[PDB]
Amino acid sequence: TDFQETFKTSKRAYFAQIEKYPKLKLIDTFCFFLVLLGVIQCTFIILIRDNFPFNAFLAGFIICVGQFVLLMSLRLQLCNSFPGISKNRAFAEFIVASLILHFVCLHFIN
Amino acid sequence: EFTKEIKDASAGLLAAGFIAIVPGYISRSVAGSYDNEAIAITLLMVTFMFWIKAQKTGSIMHATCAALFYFYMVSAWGGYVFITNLIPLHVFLLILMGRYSSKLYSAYTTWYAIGTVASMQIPFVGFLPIRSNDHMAALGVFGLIQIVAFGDFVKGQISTAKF
Amino acid sequence: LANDEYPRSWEISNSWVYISAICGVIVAWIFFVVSFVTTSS
Amino acid sequence: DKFGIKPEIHHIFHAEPKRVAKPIAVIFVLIIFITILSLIVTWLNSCAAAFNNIPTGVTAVYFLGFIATIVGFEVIFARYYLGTSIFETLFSSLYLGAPGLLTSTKFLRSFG
Amino acid sequence: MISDEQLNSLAITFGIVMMTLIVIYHAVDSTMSP
Ligand SMILES: CC(=O)N[C@H]1[C@H](O[C@H]2[C@H](O)[C@@H](NC(C)=O)[C@@H](OP(=O)(O)OP(=O)(O)OCC[C@H](C)CC/C=C(/C)CC/C=C(/C)CCC=C(C)C)O[C@@H]2CO)O[C@H](CO)[C@@H](O[C@@H]2O[C@H](CO[C@H]3O[C@H](CO)[C@@H](O)[C@H](O[C@H]4O[C@H](CO)[C@@H](O)[C@H](O)[C@@H]4O)[C@@H]3O)[C@@H](O)[C@H](O[C@H]3O[C@H](CO)[C@@H](O)[C@H](O)[C@@H]3O[C@H]3O[C@H](CO)[C@@H](O)[C@H](O)[C@@H]3O[C@H]3O[C@H](CO)[C@@H](O)[C@H](O[C@H]4O[C@H](CO)[C@@H](O)[C@H](O[C@H]5O[C@H](CO)[C@@H](O)[C@H](O)[C@H]5O[C@H]5O[C@H](CO)[C@@H](O)[C@H](O)[C@H]5O)[C@H]4O)[C@@H]3O)[C@@H]2O)[C@@H]1O
Ligand SMILES: *[C@@H]1O[C@H](CO)[C@@H](O[C@@H]2O[C@H](CO)[C@@H](O[C@@H]3O[C@H](CO[C@H]4O[C@H](CO)[C@@H](O)[C@H](O)[C@@H]4O)[C@@H](O)[C@H](O[C@H]4O[C@H](CO)[C@@H](O)[C@H](O)[C@@H]4O[C@H]4O[C@H](CO)[C@@H](O)[C@H](O)[C@@H]4O[C@H]4O[C@H](CO)[C@@H](O)[C@H](O)[C@@H]4O)[C@@H]3O)[C@H](O)[C@H]2NC(C)=O)[C@H](O)[C@H]1NC(C)=O
Ligand SMILES: CCCCC/C=C\C/C=C\CCCCCCCC(=O)O[C@H](COC(=O)CCCCCCCCCCCCCCC)COP(=O)([O-])OCC[N+](C)(C)C
Ligand SMILES: CCCCC/C=C\C/C=C\CCCCCCCC(=O)O[C@H](COC(=O)CCCCCCCCCCCCCCC)COP(=O)([O-])OCC[N+](C)(C)C
Ligand SMILES: [Mn+2]
Repeated sequence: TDFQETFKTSKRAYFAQIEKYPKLKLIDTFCFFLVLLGVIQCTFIILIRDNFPFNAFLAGFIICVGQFVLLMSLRLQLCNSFPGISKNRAFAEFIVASLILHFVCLHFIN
Repeated sequence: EFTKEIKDASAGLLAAGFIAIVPGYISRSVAGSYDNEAIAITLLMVTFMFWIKAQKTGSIMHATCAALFYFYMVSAWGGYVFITNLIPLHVFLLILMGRYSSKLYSAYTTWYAIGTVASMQIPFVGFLPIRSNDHMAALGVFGLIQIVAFGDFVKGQISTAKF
Repeated sequence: LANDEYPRSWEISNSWVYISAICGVIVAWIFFVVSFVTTSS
Repeated sequence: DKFGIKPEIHHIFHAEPKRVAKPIAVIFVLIIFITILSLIVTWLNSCAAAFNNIPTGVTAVYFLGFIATIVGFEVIFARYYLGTSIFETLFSSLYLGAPGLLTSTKFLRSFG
Repeated sequence: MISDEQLNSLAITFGIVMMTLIVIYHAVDSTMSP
């Protein structure tokens, strides 16, 4: 059950890391709830068997996935900074990208 | 600007001088030729310069500029299908050569997330990115970069032979 | 039909879900930025 | 009969796509509302995002400006979603980003 | 206005000046920088 060994070691390292810093906790919970929101919308579509406004469903799902990827990028840059980018720059760039994605998804839903 | 990132400024000056008067471009950029290509072929280079700055710096802002100019191009020329199939390939290649790095993840996922949702707003190109064969390459590279990030945290955690 | 003349998002009972989700994500991002700056590591 | 009364003709329109019953779509809005509330409670009560290290010196008048920029952009987008033109949105973004950029780069420079 | 043989001479002169400035810049940069 080498799978179990790797699983337990990963859980150990991850929970230790997220207790050592709170900001990583913020990012991880935000990502988890974004995944929950995506599951909820997929479940709506499946349950009703129709997706009449495809531009609205696409807007919701895409805002969720884009926020997830942006949060993961910020987390990467935070845990181990890049060569020429400080963490204030990695935060301002994230803010700008998030605002642009918000505007695009708001225009997509009509 | 694109050639100053590959080698040096002198090479960029040489390339600008070459492309200023090369006939292969003049054929379609002559005064009076008011077609999509005139603008497009400029936006192509303006987009590849930002994709190379983002891919070799990891910046999210440069990836966002690349996505914005990519959107500017899907809305000007029907040959935008070049970029959407040449930027994934690059990333894809860098994965086979064993050169994956967090900068790659950041750059590509930002570019895709922004540009794909902004390219569906053009009435002409609408819903094609999700249902056409021209853009399935970018989607597959999107998925592959997430399985590779996961495996670059997990395999990096455990020892080599344990893989 | 012009791009303007189409039943808006709030008029379709099928799209209340997606707009609610967009609003929820934008308000969670707005609270996340504030709580990321305010609190220290 | 080539010249004479002729039978009528009426166009046949298609049935517009159906929209899910309302009581089935309000439950999902309630689910999403509860989910967002639970997210905010998870942050507020898991020892994370605790509201400490709040600036209170001169940099506080900059922190509020930073908040003002962020929330103000989300207000502009809201207005736009509600019907405001695109040119008015661009001009509002310009007017609100000219000083907001400065106030929010100064906040980041002062907050180490 | 300007004729055609004049615009040809002007185009050629612009090109020659550009390629000579580029060569001078490259020589200067390659000789005075490791
Ligand atoms: C030869 C040829 O081909 N040609 C072509 C052409 O071309 C040309 C051009 O044009 C010109 N130009 C000029 C300017 O002039 C020239 O050129 P050039 O120069 O060349 O140009 P360029 O650009 O430059 O080019 C060049 C470039 C190149 C490209 C180069 C390249 C480069 C490169 C580099 C490449 C590379 C690549 C690669 C890949 C690489 C690789 C790499 C790697 C791999 C690595 O010249 C030329 C030539 O000479 O063009 C044209 C056009 O333009 C064309 O045409 C076309 O075609 C097509 C095809 O066809 C085919 O197919 C078909 C199928 O489709 C078939 O059928 C056919 O067959 C047959 O058919 C017919 C029948 O009848 C017959 O008759 C015939 O005969 C035939 O045979 C064929 O086969 C087609 O398709 C088209 O069509 C179209 O169009 C038309 C016009 O109009 C129409 O009519 C139609 O119908 C169509 O349309 C459509 O679509 C559109 C868009 O697109 C629209 O607009 C319309 O309306 C329609 O739509 C409809 O349908 C659709 C489909 O079904 C749908 O989808 C829609 O819907 C949508 O949308 C709407 C509106 O917007 C909306 O509404 C909706 O949405 C709604 O609903 C939904 C559902 O339920 C939902 O979901 C949602 O929700 C909603 O939404 C709504 O509501 C809401 C609330 O409630 C709100 O919110 C919102 O807002 C709203 O929206 C959606 O869905 C509709 O239904 C055409 O025809 C030719 O061809
Ligand atoms: C690209 O360009 C080309 C060329 O310009 C375009 O091609 C033209 O397209 C036209 C429509 O798209 C088409 O017109 C139709 O042709 C049908 C084929 O008929 C042929 O066979 C019959 C024998 O069955 C011949 O008599 C006839 O001459 C043809 O050879 C016709 O069947 C269509 O007639 C119906 O529409 C016209 C006008 O709308 C009515 O006057 C006619 O009475 C028919 O109307 C019935 O259907 C409509 C709805 O479609 C109802 O509103 C109406 O009340 C009638 O309803 C009865 O019938 C339906 C079943 O049909 C039934 O359910 C109902 O209860 C009633 O009993 C029409 O004439 C051209 O022929 C075609 N030309 C060529 C050269 O191809 C092409 O569209 C363009 N593409 C684009 C724009 O995208
Ligand atoms: C830091 C903060 C950053 C903020 C974000 C900044 C930029 C975002 C980046 C990309 C946005 C992508 C989405 C595009 C939406 C366009 C809005 C619009 O095209 O108008 C749309 C028109 O619909 C359309 O047909 C869209 C079709 C797209 C065609 C655009 C032409 C291409 C132009 C390319 C660039 C040209 C530059 C010229 C000079 C260089 C609405 O207009 P409306 O007046 O009807 O209002 C309506 C208000 N409803 C929506 C609530 C009802
Ligand atoms: C980013 C920078 C880019 C720089 C390069 C860009 C563009 C240049 C490339 C190609 C130019 C194509 C030449 C087309 C000429 C056709 C018209 C023609 O043929 O004029 C010629 C005349 O010319 C000249 O003597 C003009 C000599 C003046 C020298 C230029 C002054 C400097 C201007 C540039 C700076 C301006 C602002 C400075 C401060 C901000 C024929 O005049 P005419 O008989 O038709 O009418 C006139 C009728 N009278 C004769 C009665 C008057
Ligand atoms: Mn053309």
